[PDB]
Amino acid sequence: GQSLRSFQKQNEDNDKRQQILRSINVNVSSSEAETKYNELIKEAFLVNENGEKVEGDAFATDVVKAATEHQYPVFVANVDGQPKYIMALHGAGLWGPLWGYISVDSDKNTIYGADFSHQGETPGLGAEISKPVFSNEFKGKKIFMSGEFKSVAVVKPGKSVAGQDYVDGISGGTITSKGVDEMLFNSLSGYVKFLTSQN
Repeated sequence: GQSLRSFQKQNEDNDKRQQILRSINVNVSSSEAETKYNELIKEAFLVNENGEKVEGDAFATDVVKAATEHQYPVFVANVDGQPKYIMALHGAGLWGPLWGYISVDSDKNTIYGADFSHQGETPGLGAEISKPVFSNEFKGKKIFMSGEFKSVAVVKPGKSVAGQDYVDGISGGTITSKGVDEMLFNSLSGYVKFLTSQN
């Protein structure tokens, strides 16, 4: 029959599929994730720091492993005939690693959706990054300001930054919130040449 490790892997893969799907505003259960993913995600490739496609299975490759080797996975969804570009995030929180996915519209700038995950952040505090009240704020924000890469800031609740898009962080979760801000900037930096590639 199916091996134990195959079943464990399928569960892990479906969890990853769910995360990627949530970044394009699709919320399905584990048992629905493979079909739903295949209905939407039509290209999946690694890019290097120069925005060039490089060999490797984008879905199978560990994001931290890819980033240390200066490789970055791009998943391209076909939503109503138009591409959404989904990028992988990795970083650090208060008590352990953070990761996530963020998608942009066909302009390679405007955020379409986002999903954030963590290993051991605290319920009600840093763990709140995994909730829609946090991630929904990224929708419509831009990574580039008139051509200049800035990423999206995470500010103390109720505050603002002039000249850069921003969202509120988590009350009582400032180190985790900062970790998300840094994760976005550092992770998206790898994708900049792909995002700015232009005919």
